[PDB]
Amino acid sequence: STGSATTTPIDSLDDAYITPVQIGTPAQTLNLDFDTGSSDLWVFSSETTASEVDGQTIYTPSKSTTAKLLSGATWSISYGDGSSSSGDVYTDTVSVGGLTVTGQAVESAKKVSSSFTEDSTIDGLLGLAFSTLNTVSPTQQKTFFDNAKASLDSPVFTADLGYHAPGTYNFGFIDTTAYTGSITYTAVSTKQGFWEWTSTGYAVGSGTFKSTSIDGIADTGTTLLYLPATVVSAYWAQVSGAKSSSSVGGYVFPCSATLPSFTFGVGSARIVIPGDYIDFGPISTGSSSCFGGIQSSAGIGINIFGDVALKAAFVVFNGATTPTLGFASK
Ligand SMILES: CCOc1cccc(C(=N)N)c1
Ligand SMILES: CCOc1cccc(C(=N)N)c1
Repeated sequence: STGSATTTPIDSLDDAYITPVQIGTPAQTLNLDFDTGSSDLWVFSSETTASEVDGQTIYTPSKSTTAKLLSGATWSISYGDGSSSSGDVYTDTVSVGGLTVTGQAVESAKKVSSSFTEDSTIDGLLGLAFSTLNTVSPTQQKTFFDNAKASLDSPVFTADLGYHAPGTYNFGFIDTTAYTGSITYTAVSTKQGFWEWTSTGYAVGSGTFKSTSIDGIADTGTTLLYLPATVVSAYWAQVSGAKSSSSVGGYVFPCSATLPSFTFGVGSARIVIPGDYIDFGPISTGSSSCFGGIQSSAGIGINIFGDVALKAAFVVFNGATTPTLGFASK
């Protein structure tokens, strides 16, 4: 089997991407935030505290003839930006882009934190990291990909995120028309539960490539590119007037600037992030200070290749017995 679904930016800055997901019978379609950095599929629901729902589409398990309470199971997750959610668990039929999993754990939110409530465009998260990170207790549950894997034509999914445009998540096949050149594959460590890999270095604009190992995660659920402070300082030094602002929480730059590209290495291959992908717009409405898309990881503890990096590539998440990642230009 295969599946293919379009993923769409939630706003004009590509702050996140939403993908329609069918849950239950008859289907209830919710727009979920596919996260390769977490491993829970959770949704706003008829169980969510009413004051914490503001415009999201909810899953109502009582209206699904295939829903079953997973008795005794609870879940609770944090996103590292201060947000979190928790609740109980059902199993139900879940389909993405024509690919159907029966008995998928659907984690129903009883509580969500404010930044969830405040974003009406995100109806929940669909985790695509390794199932060892799933938070369901006392019986850990498998991700949608883990449940689908054995049925797929090939045990892979691909992320093809658009810059200020829709893109595609495919399951079970590699669309050879969706990228240019060849795909370069690189080793993955699953020891922390992430799609963790080592970039071979970077360049800023037309500058020389610096060969240096940068361990990090391929994370569709993170908006920005978080890299070591040395690398980030080297990038922003090429933007007149850019500075790290403690009050804003990262590097900002004059909105009048033209940003240089940023290249990262995948083995001997190179992925080029155009400068425009690094512009996250005014820090507040009407400001002439703009927020940068490359930020220091110093306060996190791992480097994260978030959407800023991934949207510059066609990315293969190869879930074979020994997982690997592939990157191609597009
Ligand atoms: C406490 C949450 O910490 C992280 C770290 C890295 C990735 C993610 C994620 N969900 N994409 C979350
Ligand atoms: C790692 C993904 O972290 C997310 C994703 C989507 C939304 C939010 C939020 N704060 N409302 C956080």
